[PDB]
Amino acid sequence: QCNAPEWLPFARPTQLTDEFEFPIGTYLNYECRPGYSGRPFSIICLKNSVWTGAKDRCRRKSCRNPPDPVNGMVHVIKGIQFGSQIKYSCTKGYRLIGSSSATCIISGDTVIWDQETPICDR
Repeated sequence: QCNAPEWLPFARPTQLTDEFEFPIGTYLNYECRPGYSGRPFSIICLKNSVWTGAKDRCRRKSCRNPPDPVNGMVHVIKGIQFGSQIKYSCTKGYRLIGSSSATCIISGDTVIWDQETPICDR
């Protein structure tokens, strides 16, 4: 019928584990789990045996880059945003003890980099 709405990283519906397909007018329990802001709501197969709108239900928070490297050199591999990663390179031939590569992840109401603080071995 619905042919399984799809896998949503945001949410792990209770019923979807062994069932996956439902009749029109059926409400599914979706929960936003790993820190996403969104207000969970059921997805109901209302249109064309397709779901009401499971899209962007749970939300990613915008990330930041004002912590800056001491040298002034930081590289944006993926982006500044959530799931993205950056380099903190002070020098080519030096070591950075802590988070050389900061990664922005969801804490729940905000997104932070896993960066402890700028570090330069030199």
